[PDB]
Amino acid sequence: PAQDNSRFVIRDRNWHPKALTPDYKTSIARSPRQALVSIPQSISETTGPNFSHLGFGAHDHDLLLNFGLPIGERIIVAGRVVDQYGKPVPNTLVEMWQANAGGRYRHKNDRYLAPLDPNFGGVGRCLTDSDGYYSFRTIKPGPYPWRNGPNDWRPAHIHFGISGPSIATKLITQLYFEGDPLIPMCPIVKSIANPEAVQQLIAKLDMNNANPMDCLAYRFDIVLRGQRKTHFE
Amino acid sequence: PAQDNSRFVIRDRNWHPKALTPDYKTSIARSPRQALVSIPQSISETTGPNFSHLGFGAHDHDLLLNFGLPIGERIIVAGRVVDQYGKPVPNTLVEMWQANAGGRYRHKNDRYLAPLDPNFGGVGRCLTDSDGYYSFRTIKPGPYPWRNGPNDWRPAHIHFGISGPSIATKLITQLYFEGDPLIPMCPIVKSIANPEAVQQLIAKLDMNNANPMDCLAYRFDIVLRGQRKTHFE
Amino acid sequence: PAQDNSRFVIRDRNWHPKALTPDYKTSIARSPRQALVSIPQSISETTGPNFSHLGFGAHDHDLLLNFGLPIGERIIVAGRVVDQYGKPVPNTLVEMWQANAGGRYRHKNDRYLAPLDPNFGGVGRCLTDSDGYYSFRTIKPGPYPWRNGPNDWRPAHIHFGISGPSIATKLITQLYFEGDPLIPMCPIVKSIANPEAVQQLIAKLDMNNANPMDCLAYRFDIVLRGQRKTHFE
Amino acid sequence: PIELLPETPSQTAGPYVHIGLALEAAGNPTRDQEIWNRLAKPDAPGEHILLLGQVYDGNGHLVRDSFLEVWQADANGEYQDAYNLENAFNSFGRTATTFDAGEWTLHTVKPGVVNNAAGVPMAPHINISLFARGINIHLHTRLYFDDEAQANAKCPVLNLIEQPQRRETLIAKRCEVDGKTAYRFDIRIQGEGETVFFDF
Amino acid sequence: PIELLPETPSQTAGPYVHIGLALEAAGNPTRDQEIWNRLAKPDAPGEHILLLGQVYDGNGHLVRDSFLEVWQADANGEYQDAYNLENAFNSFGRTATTFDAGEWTLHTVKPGVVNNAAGVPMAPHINISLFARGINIHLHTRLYFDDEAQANAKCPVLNLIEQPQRRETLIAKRCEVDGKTAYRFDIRIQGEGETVFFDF
Amino acid sequence: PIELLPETPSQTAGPYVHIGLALEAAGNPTRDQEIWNRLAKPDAPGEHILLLGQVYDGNGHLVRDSFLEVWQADANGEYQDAYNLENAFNSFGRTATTFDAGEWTLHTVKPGVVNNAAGVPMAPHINISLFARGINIHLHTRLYFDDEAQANAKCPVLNLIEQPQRRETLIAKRCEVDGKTAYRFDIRIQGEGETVFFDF
Amino acid sequence: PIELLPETPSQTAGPYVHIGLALEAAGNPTRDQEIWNRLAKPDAPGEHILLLGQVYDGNGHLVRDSFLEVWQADANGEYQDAYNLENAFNSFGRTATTFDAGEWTLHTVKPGVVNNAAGVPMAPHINISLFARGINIHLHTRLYFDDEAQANAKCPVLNLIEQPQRRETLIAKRCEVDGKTAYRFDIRIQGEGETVFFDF
Ligand SMILES: O=C(O)c1ccc(O)[n+]([O-])c1
Ligand SMILES: O=C(O)c1ccc(O)[n+]([O-])c1
Ligand SMILES: O=C(O)c1ccc(O)[n+]([O-])c1
Ligand SMILES: O=C(O)c1ccc(O)[n+]([O-])c1
Ligand SMILES: [Fe+3]
Ligand SMILES: [Fe+3]
Ligand SMILES: [Fe+3]
Ligand SMILES: [Fe+3]
Repeated sequence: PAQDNSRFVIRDRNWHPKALTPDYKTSIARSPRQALVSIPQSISETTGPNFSHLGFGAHDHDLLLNFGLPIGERIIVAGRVVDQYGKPVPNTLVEMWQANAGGRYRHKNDRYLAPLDPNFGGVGRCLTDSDGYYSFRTIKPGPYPWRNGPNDWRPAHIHFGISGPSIATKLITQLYFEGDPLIPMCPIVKSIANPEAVQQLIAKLDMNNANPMDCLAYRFDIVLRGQRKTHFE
Repeated sequence: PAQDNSRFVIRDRNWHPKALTPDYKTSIARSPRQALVSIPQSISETTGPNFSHLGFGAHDHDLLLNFGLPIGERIIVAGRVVDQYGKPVPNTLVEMWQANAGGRYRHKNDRYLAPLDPNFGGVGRCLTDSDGYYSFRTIKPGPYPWRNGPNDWRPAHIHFGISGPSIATKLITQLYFEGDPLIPMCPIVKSIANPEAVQQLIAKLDMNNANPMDCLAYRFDIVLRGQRKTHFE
Repeated sequence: PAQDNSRFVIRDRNWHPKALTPDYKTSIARSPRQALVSIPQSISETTGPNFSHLGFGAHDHDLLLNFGLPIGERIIVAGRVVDQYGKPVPNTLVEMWQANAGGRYRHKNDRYLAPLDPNFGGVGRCLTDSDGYYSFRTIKPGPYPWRNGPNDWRPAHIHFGISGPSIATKLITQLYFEGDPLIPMCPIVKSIANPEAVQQLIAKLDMNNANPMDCLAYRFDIVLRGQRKTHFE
Repeated sequence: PIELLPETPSQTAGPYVHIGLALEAAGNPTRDQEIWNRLAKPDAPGEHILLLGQVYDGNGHLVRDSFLEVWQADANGEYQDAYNLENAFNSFGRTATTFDAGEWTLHTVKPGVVNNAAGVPMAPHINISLFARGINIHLHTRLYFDDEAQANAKCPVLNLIEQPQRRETLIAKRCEVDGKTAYRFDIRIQGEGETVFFDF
Repeated sequence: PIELLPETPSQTAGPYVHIGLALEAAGNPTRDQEIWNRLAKPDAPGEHILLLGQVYDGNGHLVRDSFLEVWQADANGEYQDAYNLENAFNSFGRTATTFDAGEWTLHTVKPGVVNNAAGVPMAPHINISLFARGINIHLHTRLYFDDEAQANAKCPVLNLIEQPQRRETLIAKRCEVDGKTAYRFDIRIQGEGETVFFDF
Repeated sequence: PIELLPETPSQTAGPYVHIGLALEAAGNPTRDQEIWNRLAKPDAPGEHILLLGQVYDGNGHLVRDSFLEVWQADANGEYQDAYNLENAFNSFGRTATTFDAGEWTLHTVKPGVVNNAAGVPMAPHINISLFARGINIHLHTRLYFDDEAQANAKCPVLNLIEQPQRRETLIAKRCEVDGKTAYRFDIRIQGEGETVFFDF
Repeated sequence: PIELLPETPSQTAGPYVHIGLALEAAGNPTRDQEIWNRLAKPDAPGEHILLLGQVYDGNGHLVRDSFLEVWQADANGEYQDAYNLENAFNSFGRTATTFDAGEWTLHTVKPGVVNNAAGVPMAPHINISLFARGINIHLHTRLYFDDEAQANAKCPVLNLIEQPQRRETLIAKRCEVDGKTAYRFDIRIQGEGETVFFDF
């Protein structure tokens, strides 16, 4: 079974978005009013599931084949998952979901007028390799109108979920695309107080990883909390 | 019939792209080697067709219905046509064509593997109003790979054709989308020597013209050769 | 009756002061804790009253005659009402109220020790002209102490109310005077987060409009939400 | 992106708004023609009703200096923008809360049904804008009627309010005043039973 | 001071999280292997229990788009990190609230006792991470059992909460569902009875 | 010096121009009205003629994706700007070269003489604009007729070409097609026999 | 966008290239092992051929200081990368043009068929790289055989060349030298009959 052999560098709550960010309307009623209670790291917090034996399908990471061809901009989304120490995070679960080319999600609750794509589901999963590398093949999502302010539009984005070595490292975030003008006007993006932090959510155009006459590529690296051994405890 | 009462500001051929721009491969064998012969303006050049009486269909300018619903980012493309003096150009013909959401054109010669969209054609036309204003309703096109260099990708764009008041003013150009990272890299774009001129071809996101919960909008103003009356001729 | 032909540019709620601005003490108990519910524009919101037929008195806009001469600096306060597109707003209702030369208001609840002026009421109204212009003749008001912090003083200001084409455009604001050192210390002023927004409330000395040996003039332009026609709805 | 001229920023009306917009209440002389709380003359078509209510702050205390503006359709569900004191009915009016009891009143007719932009009928309602000292930017709300339960259930606007419990904050309670049909509409700016406010 | 590479910032999971992590719920076809709410196979050692609850917002309204992740030791107080659908017991699970009723469920066994870093035994508990639209960064909490009072009284973790009354928010209430041992654990995000959320 | 707003920079029409301006050629459905290559109806006054030609690149290879626009006077040396399909004759037309053979054709009448700005008559000519992939900014040329030698000799425009040799590149060669008067006009973009292109 | 480390810029080989890459030609003593122009030993499987040619500049003048590198598959369409003088066949060779006549020669075998990345077969070909004074960055070309017309017509590479006439520039003409099968392959760097050069 798992063992308490590591400590995780303490999260920076001024870096991540705060709980209460009023421009993001829903955060108003869904943010704790009391202060979080700090607790020392224990085996409970420093262990987590290892998905090495999960039986992944052959097309789990390929959104072009996993749901004819989807209509939209064919792109690969690749990157690496490292810790704050710069160390690779191998055999880790990376999950993603997103709208179609027109900004419509394959979800009941999605009533946007843009149509669904018969050949597109919008979900993928990939276990990082030895070197912390992951990759997905998909189509670039479209911006989506949402009921926040009277004319709010989410920039095109991909939702990501990353496990890491422990529950202490587990993270959910979103990927944005380089140069999207909607980026700076989004209340969700704006939940991040530091513009430098925003930059880390931007995927960059990667011509080097593109397949000529086929698809473009975007690079997105993820940094999880730094992992160190215990000392003098 | 038409009459010779106007003169048009001489075109600045250092502003427009030159004929020979080696990085855009096809210009090599398709650009004259002799100098253009300058000629005085006459009625032949100072007049042109007026399409005021063309019989336009109701959905001529609405790519969303003119061909179910196309898959892709719904948007409005609007702007004004003015001359160099800043005067509107009313009742002028503006035509556009583009590829679908995936970068596929509805043309015989287009063998790109992204699929055709059954609900999408890609052609529009619109006559400017009394104020020189035009508008189209479409979906944002996707970038397209082409055989120039080994990994060349045209940035997302819409082809435009504008008549103006004379054959001296007729122009063909392309519209690009604000912040698209491929812009700086394209050899066709680069056919334009001045970066200031490049900026002129970039459509700006226009949240003000957008229909909430429905479609985004892009603003694209067009400037044609300034028109003046003859004097001391 | 009124018709649903227009749309109004959505309000920038980070431009206007927020509801909760703690330094302005009264705002604490009078600000909603829930987020505003956004709603599509309907005839209910896009129409509003037209006061072209209100029977205005001859000195409605002249605070010098409408109540002996008042004591204080005689000034003309004039300007233009336009929308965000820069279009003039003809025949719109402009209402204003203010304190006297001493900062005393002719209202029962005003207990300030500065005396009332027998010749001054302090209310005016003007219907904008064909070009969006309005003008008032009054005396410059005096700063006023108020129970906020222990030594709070409002800068000299005139309260304004503007109707516009609809209930969506209706606004209440305050005019401040160029160079007033009280401006930056005012908690009500500071309700506005952007220094550039603050600038918009400062009337500028207008020597060009003054009547020599008579009165000075201040210029105050007002900008209402931009009005557009509905499209592709 | 494209940027227009920015709209002039709002400021509180302040405690003395009455001198400018509700002359009587300021305890000052009025002009020949004032915009007040009587939208309909006795001879106006439709069901003549009286509206009343109080405004409460986050502490549950009365806000005795509020100023209100109302916009409503006539009995046929038509908006009458041409404001005239000669008219039997005006779609627009103003009212304020008493420095004493702290209650406002309006004399009008029950508005007819109006359709939204999509052609769907909205339940009879009165558009209200609240202004006062301590309020930086005015609050927009809607008054609906308890005796239009059937219409209310189907209003596309009321239906935009996520939580059903909040919708009730918008419904005026039918009563009678001096044998006349009246509706009570209390506004709770903050806290327990906070009234829904809109942005458009 | 020494600065490391900064951690990638958290973003809300959004309203459609189900599409990526709770396929069934999204109303989409599942894959061969899915991580879900059944941690224990019927033949797993320990005391089989059913866990259920609701999640409330600051207004006391149900949160029906909530996503939850659990991590607990087996009956021997052991963390089984090698996730396999073949195992009789998995330490990791996932659940979500019904778009209707808005209740989540988990099928597992009561976790054995684990010691803290200092060698002190912690009362049996389940680690919970809560995700959802309007939640910028997920909330961490622990589920404790009302029948482990003696253990609970001495938990080094519980003992870190200053206010004794706040500790109560972490205690699940034992019941029975169809003759099976069940524990109800409701989560109050904000306000009256707000649940203790942790940082580690 | 005084600087005006800059004209929008030109860009190549691209290989797919047809979809936008020569619907038939794109192999797509056309609309009710299309601007095409038949300028005169059989009942148009003047000498009806058939114009045809090929376009060559600098290598002597056919340009199969070219698109041309034409502007000419009627038989009375008159410019008919009010474009209308009903018209017996329209001064404006559009044509394209076959993706196969790579020849374009136009159906019209021999234009009458017009005078320049100085009042001197120009020989009958047709103004052409060429577009295509690899052409950054469209090329302007004029078509002259070989049977108008006397007039051609006097042309103030033709006389502007320094080298007499180059003038010949502008003269269309009279022939007959199916017993109809036809004229052949080949356009050499570059190299040997390069066609004169104009600036105005 | 993501930028990698830039590749080291190329520079002309210059006129004395032979001293470094063609020892004999420089007229200098050679080392024990030199990479030269004999890809096959007499006992190598396949059809033994002689390759010869000239290189011309834009003026039609011989380029006598050119240097060439060749890459080819064996008779079985196999690429032999482990270079060894002991080998019966080496896929890699080197050659240069004479300071006199200016002709290069290669001693090899007719390469077998290799498939492209898509799995489609390419006509037998030899990959050539051309270096010399006046050439800033080396020229890439392919040598095809006239006696393989059938394969040639279906070559996915040859087919990428838009103009058929250009394709001819890549075909070597079969002849005989001392009763030995030879193919002549002339390179025309510039102008009339300019050989096709590739980028990859
Ligand atoms: O309490 C207030 O909001 C206030 C007090 C005085 C004054 O002059 N204004 O404008 C506002
Ligand atoms: O309300 C939200 O939190 C929301 C709405 C749409 C969307 O795409 N994401 O990611 C989030
Ligand atoms: O070859 C060209 O010139 C070309 C190819 C594709 C495309 O989209 N545009 O615009 C131009
Ligand atoms: O002509 C040349 O290209 C040349 C001449 C001399 C030299 O040393 N390198 O390197 C080059
Ligand atoms: Fe005041
Ligand atoms: Fe989303
Ligand atoms: Fe194109
Ligand atoms: Fe050298």
